[PDB]
Amino acid sequence: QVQLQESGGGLVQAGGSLRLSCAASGSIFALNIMGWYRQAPGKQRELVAAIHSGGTTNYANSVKGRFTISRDNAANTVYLQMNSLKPEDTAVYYCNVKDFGAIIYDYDYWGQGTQVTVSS
Amino acid sequence: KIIHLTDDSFDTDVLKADGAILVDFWAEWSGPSKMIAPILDEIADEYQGKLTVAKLNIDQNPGTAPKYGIRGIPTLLLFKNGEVAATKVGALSKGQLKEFLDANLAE
Amino acid sequence: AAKVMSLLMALVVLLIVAGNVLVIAAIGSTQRLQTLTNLFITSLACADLVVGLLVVPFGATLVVRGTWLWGSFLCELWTSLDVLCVTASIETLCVIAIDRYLAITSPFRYQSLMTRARAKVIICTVWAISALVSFLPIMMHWWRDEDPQALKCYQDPGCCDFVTNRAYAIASSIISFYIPLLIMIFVYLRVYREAKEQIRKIDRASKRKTSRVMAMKEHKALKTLGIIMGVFTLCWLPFFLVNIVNVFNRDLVPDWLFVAFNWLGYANSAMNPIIYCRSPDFRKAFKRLLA
Ligand SMILES: CCCCCCCCCC(=O)N(CCO)C[C@@H](O)[C@@H](O)[C@@H](O)[C@@H](O)CO
Ligand SMILES: CC(C)(C)NC[C@H](O)c1ccc(O)c(CO)c1
Ligand code: NA
Repeated sequence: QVQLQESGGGLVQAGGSLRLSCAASGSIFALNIMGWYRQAPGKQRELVAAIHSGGTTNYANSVKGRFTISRDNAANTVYLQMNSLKPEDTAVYYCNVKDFGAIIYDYDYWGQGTQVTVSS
Repeated sequence: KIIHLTDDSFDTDVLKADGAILVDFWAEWSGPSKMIAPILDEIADEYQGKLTVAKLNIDQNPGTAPKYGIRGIPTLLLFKNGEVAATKVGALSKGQLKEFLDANLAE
Repeated sequence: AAKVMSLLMALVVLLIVAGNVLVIAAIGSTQRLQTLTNLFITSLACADLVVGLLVVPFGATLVVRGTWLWGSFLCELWTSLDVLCVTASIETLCVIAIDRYLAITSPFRYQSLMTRARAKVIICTVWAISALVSFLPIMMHWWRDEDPQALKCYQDPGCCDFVTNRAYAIASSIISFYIPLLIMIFVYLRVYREAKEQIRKIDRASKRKTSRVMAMKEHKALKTLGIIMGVFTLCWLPFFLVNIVNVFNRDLVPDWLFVAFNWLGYANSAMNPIIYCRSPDFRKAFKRLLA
């Protein structure tokens, strides 16, 4: 069974820093996207950052330049280094794996979520 | 179970005859014409009711074979209500012949 | 045999129409299924549906009766409709291969590059090409051989053999089948190649700690890739080989076999729903659509 284990979140002062990490245990097809989404209170879930198995990345505008996503070359583990945090960034952050092993369609795996709260 | 045809009995035994008739045009000289003889014996038992095996010796009765345009031997002419429905030419195994008969008989 | 041959054709049409109706239904009736890829699937399913409704049935009769009962005009229109729908089907499989290859290997580039309006042009292009290889030649008689025996079947309204000249059978085969088959090989090969090179970068990462092996996901992806290329190739390669053979030594291959292989190709149109619509979202829609 595939499972996504989220860590690194919590409480932090504005202008500070956090480093999320999501360790995907289980069979994942070599070609995939590991990503981070978030959902601020009473809003819709949005993309924060994502990285293909290839090495290509894709960020939201809100976080561009501040946050940087990377992955462990060995294991299926993805890190979001969040610098210059603002109260706006406060949300439940969800790890995501888009698996391409069916070819015609993609399969989705979501993490349970991990709270990030940035106070001013 | 096999009808052993002549030139004269051919009209009554094959053209007037009820249901399917499988005619073997064989000769005593031809080695290929004999190789199917023991296979046709088995087919006459195994396809009782469905088909009637018939044989005509071209050494004995040379007058029948020209009419249907028989070039080589053995040639197996399957007959249905006074007409040739399907044809096969050359020697065969039992399994090759069953597929020909299976396909042709069940319409 | 001719008892069972006729019953077999019936369910072929049943499987095609059912399957492709079920797909088109599912896509039109579900917000979640209206993705970019499934836009190309919708094109495919339309082609295969017209194969099931009009192309195969009229063709089924020509085998049963042994003659064409609907006169020279409908012979040529049905022939066009056949070539059109086969060309659209196969060329659309080829577009799907490309699409999936991009969305698997360059997903972020692909999202910006491939808009919905760009997809529509690609789709419309495919049908324009399909029309211009079928309807334009066939209705305008560009396909016709100069032979006397060929000219007998053109004048007989009971005869609806598809005897073409050299040029058309070469061009029509290349455009409807061979170019698409090459693209589909090239493209799906670069999916295999990309996935293998990616596993190399994972073993290089380990500093000689692990060597990776094909897991559940990798065997399943290879099976899928095989089904896609296998079924398509099985279904259409025999017919399209033989179609090029007849352009040289027409006596070599029998007419009953030439037709038998054209039926194998029609059968692909029943297979495509099964191959290309297995997504969890399709599975949900299909159960909702069957009350
Ligand atoms: C929107 C994209 C529009 C592109 C339209 C061009 C279609 C490709 C050209 C073409 O149709 N053919 C290749 C040209 O040979 C095939 C046949 O038209 C032609 O081969 C036959 O007419 C002759 O073989 C018979 O005399
Ligand atoms: C012969 C018949 C029944 C009209 N089928 C044609 C066949 O499906 C076909 C389809 C597309 C093609 O490009 C060709 C080759 O001219 C043939
Ligand atoms: Na005609």
